[PDB]
Amino acid sequence: RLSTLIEFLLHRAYSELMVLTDLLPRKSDVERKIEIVQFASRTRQLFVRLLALVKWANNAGKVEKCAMISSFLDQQAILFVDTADRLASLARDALVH
Amino acid sequence: ESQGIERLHPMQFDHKKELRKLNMSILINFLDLLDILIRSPGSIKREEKLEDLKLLFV
Amino acid sequence: HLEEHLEKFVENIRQLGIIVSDFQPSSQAGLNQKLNFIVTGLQDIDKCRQQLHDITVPLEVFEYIDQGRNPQLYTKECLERALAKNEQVKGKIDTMKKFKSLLIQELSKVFPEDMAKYRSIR
Repeated sequence: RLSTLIEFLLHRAYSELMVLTDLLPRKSDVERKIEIVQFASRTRQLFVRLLALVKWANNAGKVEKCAMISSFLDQQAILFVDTADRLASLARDALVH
Repeated sequence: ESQGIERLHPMQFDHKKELRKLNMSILINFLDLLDILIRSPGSIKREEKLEDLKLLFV
Repeated sequence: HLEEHLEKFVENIRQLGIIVSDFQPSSQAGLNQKLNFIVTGLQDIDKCRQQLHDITVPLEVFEYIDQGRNPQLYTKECLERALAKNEQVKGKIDTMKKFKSLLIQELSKVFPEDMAKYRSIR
């Protein structure tokens, strides 16, 4: 990751703000209102990101438990697949003799 | 079967006795394979038993 | 779980500040710089928390976030995987039990030597 995307969005917003303030000496009241609306939209996006982070942290321990269970299940499935491959090789691949 | 490797069957070489021994070996191999599949795949004796059974059949 | 409460409080405070300063600010518009600094501080705090906790950040959450869908699909997939794993474990246990029972029955009906072998040596 979240830090990567957070820093990328922050750098993009900073570059946009710098490019918009470079020509600040020619901004009117309508331009100020448009900038305020853009800042409000950015704040709404940040609030939505914070709400998403909160919803993800509210189910983070369960997510970690499910990931550990999935890893254990993948290990068990790999062991079962190896056993099945050995049985198949012993029963239908080495019966030439 | 009595020369080259360990000789377990006696000089009788009875058809019924050999068939019962082969059936017991196959049952033991299947039981070991099932136990390995159920508990843990850390047992590789199943493939060795299957190769031994194939050599005995040959 | 204080990061979520802190983020919610920061968002509420930013919304209140925007609603209060929605008027005509004659001074320099420092609101954008203040929001950028607050976002940078929040990102740094979240990184510090994730490094102190050292949680296993998976790629599936990031993929589902970049895709633009809900985590309900991932939850259903994990539930189906857990159900399939439980069913496979139950099937393996039942197959092992049936194999043991059939071997014991065949030994008792044919040769007790194999039964004694499977019961003591195995």
